[PDB]
Amino acid sequence: AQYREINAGLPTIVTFPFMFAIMFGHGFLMTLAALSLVLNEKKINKMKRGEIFDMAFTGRYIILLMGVFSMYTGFLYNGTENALLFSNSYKMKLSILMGFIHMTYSYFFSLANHLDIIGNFIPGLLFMQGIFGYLSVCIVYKWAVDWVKDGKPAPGLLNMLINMFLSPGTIDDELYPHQAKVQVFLLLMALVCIPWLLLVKPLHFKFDIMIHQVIHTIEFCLNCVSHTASYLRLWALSLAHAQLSSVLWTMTIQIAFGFRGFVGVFMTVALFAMWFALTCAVLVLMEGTSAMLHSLRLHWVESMSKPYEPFAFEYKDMEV
Amino acid sequence: YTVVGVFIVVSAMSVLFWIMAPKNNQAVWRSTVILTLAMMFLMWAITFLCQLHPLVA
Amino acid sequence: MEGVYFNIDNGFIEGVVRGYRNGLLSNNQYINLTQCDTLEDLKLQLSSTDYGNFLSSVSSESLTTSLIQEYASSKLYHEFNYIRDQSSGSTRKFMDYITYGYMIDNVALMITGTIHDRDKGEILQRCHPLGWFDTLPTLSVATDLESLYETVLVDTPLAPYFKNCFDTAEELDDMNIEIIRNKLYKAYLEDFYNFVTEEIPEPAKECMQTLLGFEADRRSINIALNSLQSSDIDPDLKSDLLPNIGKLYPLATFHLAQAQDFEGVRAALANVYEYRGFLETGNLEDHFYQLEMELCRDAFTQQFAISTVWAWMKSKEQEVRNITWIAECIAQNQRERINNYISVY
Amino acid sequence: APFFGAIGCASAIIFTSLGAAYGTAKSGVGICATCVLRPDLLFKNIVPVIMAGIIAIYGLVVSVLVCYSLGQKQALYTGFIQLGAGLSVGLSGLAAGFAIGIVGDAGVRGSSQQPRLFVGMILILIFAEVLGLYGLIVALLLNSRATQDV
Amino acid sequence: APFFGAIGCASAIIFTSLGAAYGTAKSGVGICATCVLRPDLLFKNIVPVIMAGIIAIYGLVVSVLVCYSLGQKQALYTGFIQLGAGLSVGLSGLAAGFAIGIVGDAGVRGSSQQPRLFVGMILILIFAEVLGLYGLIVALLLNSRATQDV
Amino acid sequence: PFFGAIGCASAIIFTSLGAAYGTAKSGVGICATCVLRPDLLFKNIVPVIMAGIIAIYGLVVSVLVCYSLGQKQALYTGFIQLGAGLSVGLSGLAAGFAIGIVGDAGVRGSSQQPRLFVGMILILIFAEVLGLYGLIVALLLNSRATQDV
Amino acid sequence: APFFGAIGCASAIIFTSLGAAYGTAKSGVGICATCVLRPDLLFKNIVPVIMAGIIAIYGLVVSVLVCYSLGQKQALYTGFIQLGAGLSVGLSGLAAGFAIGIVGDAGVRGSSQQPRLFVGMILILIFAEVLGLYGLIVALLLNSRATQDV
Amino acid sequence: APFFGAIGCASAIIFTSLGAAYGTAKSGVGICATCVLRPDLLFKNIVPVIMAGIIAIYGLVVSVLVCYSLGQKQALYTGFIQLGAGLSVGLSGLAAGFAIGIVGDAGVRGSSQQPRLFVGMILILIFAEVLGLYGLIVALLLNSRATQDV
Amino acid sequence: FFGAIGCASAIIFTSLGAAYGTAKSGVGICATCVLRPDLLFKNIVPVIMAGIIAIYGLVVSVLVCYSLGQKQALYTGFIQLGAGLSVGLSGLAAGFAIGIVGDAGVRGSSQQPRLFVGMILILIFAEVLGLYGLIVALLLNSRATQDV
Amino acid sequence: MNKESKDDDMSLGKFSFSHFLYYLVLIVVIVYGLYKLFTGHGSDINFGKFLLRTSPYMWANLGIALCVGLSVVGAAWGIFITGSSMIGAGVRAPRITTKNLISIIFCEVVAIYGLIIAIVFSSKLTVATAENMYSKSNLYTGYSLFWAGITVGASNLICGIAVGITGATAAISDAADSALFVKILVIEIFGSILGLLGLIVGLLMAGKASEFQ
Amino acid sequence: FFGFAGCAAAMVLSCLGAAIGTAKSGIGIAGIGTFKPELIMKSLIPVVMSGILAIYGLVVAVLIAGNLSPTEDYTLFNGFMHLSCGLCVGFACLSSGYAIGMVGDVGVRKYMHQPRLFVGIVLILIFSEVLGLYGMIVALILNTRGS
Repeated sequence: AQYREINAGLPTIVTFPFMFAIMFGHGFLMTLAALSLVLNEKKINKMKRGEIFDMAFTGRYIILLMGVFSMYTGFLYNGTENALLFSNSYKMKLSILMGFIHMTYSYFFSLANHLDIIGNFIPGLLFMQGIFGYLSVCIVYKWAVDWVKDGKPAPGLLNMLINMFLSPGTIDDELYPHQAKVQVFLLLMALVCIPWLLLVKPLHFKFDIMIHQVIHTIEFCLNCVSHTASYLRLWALSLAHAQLSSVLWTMTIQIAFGFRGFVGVFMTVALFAMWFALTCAVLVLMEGTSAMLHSLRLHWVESMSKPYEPFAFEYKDMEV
Repeated sequence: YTVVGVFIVVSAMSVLFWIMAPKNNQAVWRSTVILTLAMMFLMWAITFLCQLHPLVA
Repeated sequence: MEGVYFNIDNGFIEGVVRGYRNGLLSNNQYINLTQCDTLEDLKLQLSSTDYGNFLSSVSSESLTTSLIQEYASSKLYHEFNYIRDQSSGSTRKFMDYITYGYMIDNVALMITGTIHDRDKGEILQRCHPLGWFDTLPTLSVATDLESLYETVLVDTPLAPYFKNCFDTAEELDDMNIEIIRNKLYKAYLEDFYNFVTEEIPEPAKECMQTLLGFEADRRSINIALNSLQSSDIDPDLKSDLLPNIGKLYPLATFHLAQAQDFEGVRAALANVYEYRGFLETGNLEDHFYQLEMELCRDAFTQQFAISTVWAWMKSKEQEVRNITWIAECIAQNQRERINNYISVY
Repeated sequence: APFFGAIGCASAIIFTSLGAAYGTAKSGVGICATCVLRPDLLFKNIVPVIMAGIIAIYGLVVSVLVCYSLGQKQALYTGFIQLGAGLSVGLSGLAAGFAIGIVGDAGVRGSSQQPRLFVGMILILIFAEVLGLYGLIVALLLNSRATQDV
Repeated sequence: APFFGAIGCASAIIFTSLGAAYGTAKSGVGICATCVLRPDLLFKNIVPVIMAGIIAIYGLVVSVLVCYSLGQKQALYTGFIQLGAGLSVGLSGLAAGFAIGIVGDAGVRGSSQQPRLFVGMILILIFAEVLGLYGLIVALLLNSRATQDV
Repeated sequence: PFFGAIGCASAIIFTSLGAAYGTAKSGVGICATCVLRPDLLFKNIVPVIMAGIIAIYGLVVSVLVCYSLGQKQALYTGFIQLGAGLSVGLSGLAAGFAIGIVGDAGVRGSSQQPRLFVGMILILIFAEVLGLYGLIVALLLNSRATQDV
Repeated sequence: APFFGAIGCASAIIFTSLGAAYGTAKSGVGICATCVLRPDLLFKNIVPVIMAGIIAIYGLVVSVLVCYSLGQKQALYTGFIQLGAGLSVGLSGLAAGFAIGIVGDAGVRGSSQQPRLFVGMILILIFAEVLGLYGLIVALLLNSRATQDV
Repeated sequence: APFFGAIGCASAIIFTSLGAAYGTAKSGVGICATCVLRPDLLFKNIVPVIMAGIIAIYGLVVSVLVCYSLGQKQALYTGFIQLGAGLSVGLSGLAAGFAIGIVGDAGVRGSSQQPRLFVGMILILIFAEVLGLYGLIVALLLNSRATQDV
Repeated sequence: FFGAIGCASAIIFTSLGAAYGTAKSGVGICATCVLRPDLLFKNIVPVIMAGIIAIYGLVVSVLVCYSLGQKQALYTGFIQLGAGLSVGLSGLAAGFAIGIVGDAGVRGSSQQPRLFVGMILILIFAEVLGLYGLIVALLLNSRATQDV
Repeated sequence: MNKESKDDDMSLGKFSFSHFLYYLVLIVVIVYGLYKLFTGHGSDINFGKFLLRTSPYMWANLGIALCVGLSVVGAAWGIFITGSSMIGAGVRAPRITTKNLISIIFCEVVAIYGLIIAIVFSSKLTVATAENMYSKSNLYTGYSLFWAGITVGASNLICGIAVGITGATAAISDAADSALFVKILVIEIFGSILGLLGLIVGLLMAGKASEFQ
Repeated sequence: FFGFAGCAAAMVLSCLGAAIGTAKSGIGIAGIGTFKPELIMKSLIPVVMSGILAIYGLVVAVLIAGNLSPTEDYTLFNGFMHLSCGLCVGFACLSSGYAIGMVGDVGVRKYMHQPRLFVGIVLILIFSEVLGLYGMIVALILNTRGS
């Protein structure tokens, strides 16, 4: 772990705080508390208060960048949300297209390194690029389906779930009908990536490889589904935090303004103080629980890209 | 109607960190604006009127 | 975890066990009595605690060493034999199983001391189910295994000393007190793992499993440190089996037990307890006393648990040994050196 | 109709409240003081009670959402579709509460001696706390379609 | 109409959340016990909790896909399919989490003294997630035919 | 009726539970065997991969039994699949239960002596006949369940 | 008609596979422990694993014959002799495998010290397999009456 | 009627095979330990396994004789005496095998020291067959009256 | 009609609790009598105090058995189960409590004659639970004969 | 019906195994009966399409005797661990362990609590105390007395167990009669008021079930 | 008549949970030799806090019993909601009392051990009281939406 230029923490500085800030306007408190420790870092270094606040004070650029970026996505959720099954239908499909850009950027960054003299990266991101590309294309075309040739069951996972189980069908539902050969070309391109992965290793290695190619093929097959399956935590924690904040705010705003006089100031002051006190602990709980993108980006993102070099490289990037 | 028109309008009238960059931290400063702009483009916030009539059923 | 089961005998046995532990001396009384040096002040200061009844029953104008063992031996009979007579069921069976587990090595020390001209009246105070007037004189005076089998079979219920006497009858353990003490300690730990495995899921036991697991490694490290520089046999049973099979191994305890300067295994197993790799027996005994004292004070305040009965049983023997060493140190007109550091844990 | 399915709303907070009670009960147990005090572990050990109580906080919202969709009299179609969402949040809240209880007890006992283990001990319960929300999302999705029975 | 397949969608995330919680507790116990001796392997040993917790996403996605394919008429061609399809992924996720708990605890306890089997334990968990993925494939295949009932 | 889905999922559930118990029993002995010396960790990984192969028979039997399912559920299509899936599930669970103890005993005994990998690999590899016979009986039992009304 | 007679054919192979798995595990444990001290007795002690694993062919052949004797139509009284013969063959194979494992463990442990009890240990393990042959003969006699009804 | 008389035929061979397997395992467990002390008592110790295994023929003979009485047709009163005779012979065979296992192990351990104690252990196993002979006679008398028509 | 087991459940539970309390009082009296021959008369109070609870279940079983076989219907066999379970639970709990109370009173009275007044006071005061349960069974049995 | 003898046989069989559980090893409660009853209820309830439930008919009276029997059985079990504390202390001190018998008065009052409601909950009848479904309609009033008396009996048994559990630890509780034992007596009173509060709330929420005609 | 079983069984779990929580909290107040300074100084909050769980099931059972009547709409059958309404508050009150008993015993045991961790037992024990309010609020919301 002595990499200075590349490639340990190049895309983690943008993919880390952008994907981490999607789970968290509730982002104004994280930006204020993160920006408050800038000038008070020297005095707060000798205060001795907590163990996670010291590591958050050391990584001031990560909490400042992720806290500043968390206010943008956090202000949009808390698009609009007024009922159930309305805001989650767009926030659920938004994390797939948001994570697909970082997934393609990690494959492009991994393909850029090691520079036939290249290989072991042309077969990767071909089956998941076709299945996830058609699923993201069906989600992008699903939000334009007006007139009637549309629908929201869900879309996204419903079209990919119905697809790959019927060769004679075309799309179910809300997909591009031109006409049926999208699933045949996707299944042919995904099935053709099997021999090209292990076949491209000896050609790219030259100008015990069998077990490494089989373990890399099974690990790429498991990580291809696990990487796309792990994207639900951003929309899950975002919808849970937005519902948990809007429930208390909608359940305290109406009772705060009633009983005018001294009872409205005292009950509104105590209810607003307890509401903001629980909201700061809930935002600190979500910010503490937002390490899944750092762990999955540190292990799964670092496994296909190339270690703890990206964590120090992300904080050292904004410092220099 | 969609956010692809606004993201295409941002991408069309924007270089997206192209091509040169500064001397100190040219890689992070070069890819940081393209990563933040691409993160905003996927974060374009394409609201209702494609899946409207909420509060159902 | 705990507090979800209904136990009628466990409530009276836990209240009667906590009542004697609440009236006992604390670390402040041992620290205050350890600082003073006077035979007359020790009787007046010790009269306020629970030992003031037995010490006040027989006393003279001078500090004697015979009254100190008679005070703890008289208090141990009322503290241990009194609870077994008023209890019954699985609580009295487990309480008699713990006293039979301590009597497996305590009776083995009297059986090994019987060849050295030792009797019931020439043995120190030890934890047992009954006094040395019913089973201790016939078991200590009985040297044959046939009489010890009928004497151990006469007590209710069956104790684990019959298997140790059957294995020791054929000369399968050792010819000295070291191999018989190590095999008796490993058999006592296997019997404590058998009763702790049998009556385990009555409550939620958390401190008892960590205290028994740390006490097994502390007993194996104490047995290996006791035979250090003594030329012990690697192929002999001197390594007590613990629950850890990835940190402490029998080959590391057997190699560390021999005089070869191999105490690095205690340093590799360290960083989790009060022990560490060194060459001082007083620092290892003081760190082992503080390591064994950890998780023992939590059992004195928690109620409705089965681990508090064993933790109070070990705390009664540790407090009896610390009170006997504190009274024996001040009884000779001297200051404690190793007992002063282990006076509070 | 049969009128079966009203127990699904009340059955949600049962396993979540039992798992949060087992987590908050198992979090306070263990060694927290050794000689006279600890290294500021009292202010750090308060997070597992709220982290285990978060699933119980969501279970009251899920049970309130099922109780609002229960109604006084409904058809047999909405009653069979309404039941089932409570057991999914209850089982995940009980398993996540038990894992948060064992991780809080082991992280409290190991965190009592060394204070550096609180970063991983808080991340273990923080990563295990999503089991209640993962079942609560499926309970809210099934409860969202149980309205307007015919 | 009469139907009893509502509990099959909520039953899928129960076993994966319970096995993931037990694997997170068993991995957090050995990670907390190994983090006290050496703080270098604490960041490396934390990957098995997040890797073991990803097994609930298959049961949650299968429960969401089974809940999305729910119609308005209940018959014999829709009921009893989500119970077996979700029960297979729940049992496979519970078995994979149960093996991942002993594999993570044994890998953390064996890696505590001398860390040499971390890649073997991570390869054991990565090879143990395929049992849950194989049950998730059969749960998606049986869940794909849960619609169009008459 | 209409209850053959639990019997169809029981074949993959029993093989997944037996493979998980075999992988747990293999990793339990491999964790204690790896503490003695880090020179035989690659040899002890054969029991988890050998125990994990039993789930493919219940998965392929569950996919083949699910492919022959009719559109209308009745009493003739919800009784043979439960015993056919339960046979392969119990056979894979018993083969995984024996492969767990065999992989734990061979992994524990393989630490002191590396020459026992042939006998432990043969005795551990000789447990697939129960799952293969259970899948073969599940194929014959699944073949007689067609034409369900 | 129910047509649920496949449980009797599956119970014979389930009981024979469970008894053969338990006997193969119990014989492989003592065979591995005795093989760890010396590898010369591995070929002599390898007979109990094949002897315990050979009992599965009776339940597999009985399940194949019961599946072949089922037909395209079934009745209510058809699934009785297959259940009794399957339960008898399963219990006989489970008892034969359970005795074969305990005989193989004590045979390998006693044969590890002194290599002289292989004649009695081979005779006890070769003589304990008569229960699976008697239960397979009773399962064949009960299976002979199942090819005439329906 | 249902024609469920196969449980009485399989119940005798199940308990007889389980008791014979337990007695053969109990004799084989002590035979390997007693064979190490004296090589001359190796052939003498094989009599308890063959004596304990003789009780399995009663359930096989009663199940083989009761298996032919089923056929294809049945009634409501035919099928009750075979369960009592099968369970009666099975319980006596299982208890005689279970007592013959501990009696063979204690007879082998006591006979290992002195050879005069083998007559008592052989006498207890020879005297323990009276319950299996009485249960086999009652099962034969009950099985003889079961076949009256068809 | 199924109220026949209700009259036997009171004597069954009272006989079981009185049997266990008499067994524990006999074991405690036999163990305390070995240490001294003067506490034999004092140690006999728990067996005699525990054995007196059988008369309430016997009289209640005779009174409930007297109204069976002459006047019975579908609603007349319900009070006997509640009265028999009422006297049986109080007798079984009072016997088990009186056994351990008599053994602890005999063990405390074996050392000195101080705890014998407390054990005799608690054993003399423990009969109020059996008398209160017997009065409910007598009041429930006296109010019968309503439906033919 | 068939549930008449099954309810009394299950009620006697539960108290028989429950009383035999703490006794010597002669019999034990079947733990597999709960999973077999839940699997048998969920299996028959799942298939086929039909409503599975029970139907109470006429009796409705077992809660009246079961309330006083459960209160007397719960009150009679608390005095064992409470009275055994003083004998467990023995000659340790002449202090308040012999003068702390105020909890025994509350434990004796716990047996009257519930029994007074069971005595006042019936008059002018012994077969039925309200409207029953054997000669008329409106059997909910006579049906609710069983659940109200069972709830009040279980609450009185729990408060009577809690009173003895508080007194047995609240005998002397430090080492002697030098420290006051009123701290455990405050928790014994706080666990003793739950019987009166549960009896008042159960008696108020239960309603009237007397004067049937 | 089936609806009365939920109201009668409503406070049965809250009374058993509050009784075991008050008994488990009061059982740990024995030790350890100091009664003037710290026992009871702040340890009385769990015993008095655990007694409030039965009032929610008692008030919910009185409101559910007073709300239902034999002359109202009871021909559904829709009376199964009272069992989930009473059992929802009873299970939450029983779990809240069971957690309150272990939190009070752990706070009382850890209170006399260290003189600096006294605020942690009160702060950690104060959060356990909010568990039983969800079943009472859901029971009152379910009773308000019915007849």
